[PDB]
Amino acid sequence: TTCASLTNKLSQHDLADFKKYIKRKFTLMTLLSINN
Amino acid sequence: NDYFRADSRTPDEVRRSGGLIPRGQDEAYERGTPININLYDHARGTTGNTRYNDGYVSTTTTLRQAHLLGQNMLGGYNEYYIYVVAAAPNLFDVNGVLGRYSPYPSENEYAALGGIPLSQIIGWYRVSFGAIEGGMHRNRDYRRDLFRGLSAAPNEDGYRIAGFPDGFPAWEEVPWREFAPNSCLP
Amino acid sequence: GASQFFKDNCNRTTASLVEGVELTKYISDINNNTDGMYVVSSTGGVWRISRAKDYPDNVMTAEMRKIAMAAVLSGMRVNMCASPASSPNVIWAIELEA
Amino acid sequence: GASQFFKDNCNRTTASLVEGVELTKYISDINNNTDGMYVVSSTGGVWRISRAKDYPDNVMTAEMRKIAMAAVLSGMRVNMCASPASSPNVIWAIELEA
Amino acid sequence: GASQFFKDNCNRTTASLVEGVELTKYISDINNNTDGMYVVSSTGGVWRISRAKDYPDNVMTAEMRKIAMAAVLSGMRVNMCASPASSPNVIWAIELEA
Amino acid sequence: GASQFFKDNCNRTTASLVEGVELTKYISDINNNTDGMYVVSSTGGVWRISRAKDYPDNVMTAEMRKIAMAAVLSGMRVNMCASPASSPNVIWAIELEA
Amino acid sequence: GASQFFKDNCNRTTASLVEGVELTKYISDINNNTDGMYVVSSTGGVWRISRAKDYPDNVMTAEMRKIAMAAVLSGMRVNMCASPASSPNVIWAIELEA
Repeated sequence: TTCASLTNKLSQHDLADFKKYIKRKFTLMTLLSINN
Repeated sequence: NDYFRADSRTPDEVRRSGGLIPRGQDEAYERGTPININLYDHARGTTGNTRYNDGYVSTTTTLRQAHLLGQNMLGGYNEYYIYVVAAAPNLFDVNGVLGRYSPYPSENEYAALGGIPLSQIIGWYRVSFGAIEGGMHRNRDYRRDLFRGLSAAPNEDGYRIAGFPDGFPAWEEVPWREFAPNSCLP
Repeated sequence: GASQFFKDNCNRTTASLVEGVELTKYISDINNNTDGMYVVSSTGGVWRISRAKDYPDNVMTAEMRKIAMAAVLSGMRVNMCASPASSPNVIWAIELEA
Repeated sequence: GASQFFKDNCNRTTASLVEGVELTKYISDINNNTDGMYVVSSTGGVWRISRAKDYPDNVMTAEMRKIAMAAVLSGMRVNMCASPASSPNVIWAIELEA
Repeated sequence: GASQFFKDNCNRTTASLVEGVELTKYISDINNNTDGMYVVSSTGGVWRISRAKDYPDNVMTAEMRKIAMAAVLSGMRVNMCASPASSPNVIWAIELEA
Repeated sequence: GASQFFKDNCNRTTASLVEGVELTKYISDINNNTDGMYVVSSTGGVWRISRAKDYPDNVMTAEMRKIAMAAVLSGMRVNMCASPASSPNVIWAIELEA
Repeated sequence: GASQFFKDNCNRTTASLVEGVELTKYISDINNNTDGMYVVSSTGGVWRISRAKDYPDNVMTAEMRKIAMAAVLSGMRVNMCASPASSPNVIWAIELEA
């Protein structure tokens, strides 16, 4: 892999992880709100 | 902490995009991705908006400065908006991650990896004719419970993705050498 | 604002319609005098959430607490139909709006 | 769109299949005249959420409320199987779609 | 994929193991014909969650419903141990994985 | 800070008002001697959350736990009205502040 | 790491304190053999969550399941106090760390 590609690649992984983080945090606050 | 971004896109456009997305992404925030992400290339990128090329969306540290940047890169627009953004780990301190290689240190840029989602946008100011028209319009989709007490990403996480070109001096210097991607080390 | 349905249902009662309220405090209190659940708006308004021991109102009152919690956490607004008979005013209907 | 599964179970009944709805309000009302749980779509449609006290339906209706509320909180679409008999229509089945 | 513990327990019974499943729809149905809670996968699979009125199983099935919902809301994958005895297959065990 | 309603309510009792506390730990302990639910603040302080078997306090305590956990999970501060008659102090009223 | 309070509480017992664990899987099993609720750490370690029909432990053990679910979704760390007796090890106290 080139320096560029590996940078892009690592960067995409970081983003994907952030997006998952937000989804799971939202999900968690939602389950806490809707559950008895 | 709050960060600020002067942008030529209207709140309706942002809503449709799901946030402030980078120039290379065509789908809503949660749907697509920038075709190429590179912090170094992004900080150097110069059209019709403030820096948002190469997978990142530029933000700065104050309203005053976002405004100055607005008058500078968006002068020529009869109207634009300054978005108030809550701190989170998708924001990287450009001056801190790129060191002495930071192209525009005066901008105090905090680069948002992949853009800023709508729920992270606290509100916005409307700038008509170079003047801030009224107060901040609170974004109803802002989710305080998701962003309360978060802060920008630590520099260490940014060194690994600094993106300097292959064989650039930085890859042979501390701190970057210690975090460089294999294929970037000399 | 309140849906037409919500506005009309409230208007058919002796309670007042409070629209677009931003709740910022959620209170749970077991002190013998002030035993109950309450919510506070960004302006200092205070309402008591209603409670019912029996079915089916226990289902509805449980959902009111869920709505109040969700509104305070997320910042989403609510429209309430509150009875001024008591102070603080009791909530008889609440609408969570996105 | 509604899962093939969902389209089929609903069309086996007297209820109509309503798909890709965007819920915007969630209502809990204990006023004796309008006592119930309701949801309002972005287009103003209003529905009543079924309820049941005994097992097993007390479980399904409880999830029906959670599905409805998670939909207002998230903006995710739903597909419903609602009876036209009553007014507002009654939700007999609901599908939360990611 | 499935944890060894989960993998072992299922392969101890007569049920099938399913891994890396992406649940995209959650369903609550009270129409007597199709009365139950169901989940649909991104590939088109349909499973129904188990119900149980008494303890200790009432706890497990409730948790089973929380996991299914968490999966549809977050996108987190699950591994299931479903009995092929029925149609749709009933889920006897489920694992949520981060 | 504590809403006026909350201060006045707490100052009406023998407990003490504790404002702007950040909960960083949430404990569930069934060990027979420390059996209970506790929260620990950023400043190390420890408090026990009240429990109750009967109506209506079983509702207020359940919400107290939900408030405690939501504070832990989001970093939103809480104001308390706790009895200093025990160690750890017991929470008689809590207010989640957004 | 665990609070002094949590540490000293576990000390006075048989259980073994386990600090900074990261739960990555949540399991609900109703199969004859494996009837129970379990959690799995990143290291492959497995624990079983205590359950109780009786009050007030039914309260505490339910809070444990909530703490487990939260940790698995948040990637937040917990510190347990598990009894080395049974297999899998049984959680007798848990602490969610923010």
